[PDB]
Amino acid sequence: ESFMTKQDTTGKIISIDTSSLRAAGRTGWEDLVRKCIYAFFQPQGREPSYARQLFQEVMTRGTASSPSYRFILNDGTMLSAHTRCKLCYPFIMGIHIIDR
Amino acid sequence: LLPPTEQDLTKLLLE
Repeated sequence: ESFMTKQDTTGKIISIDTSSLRAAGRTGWEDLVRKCIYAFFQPQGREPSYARQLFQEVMTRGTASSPSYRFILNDGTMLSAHTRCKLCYPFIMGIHIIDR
Repeated sequence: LLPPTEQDLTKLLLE
């Protein structure tokens, strides 16, 4: 269970691929992406968000990876995800794996 | 770095 994003080299997400999520047979998947992303961009206590940390890392060295982060679906289902991204040749390919 | 807004995500998911 996962989905993919590409970001331009300023950080703006320029597309999302929900293919594998749509192939996965569960409802709720739009809320899920929306929530997972917002979590990904949520500051971390006092440290910057995972999205800010990975974007600075991936631009400096072409790969970055986040720990698990948790987020909550509309019905209060609790999920977690983590993100891996690579700089491709110019854009950032990110994958977001849902540990369920 | 700037987070996406709910309208931005609506855009992305329509494409």
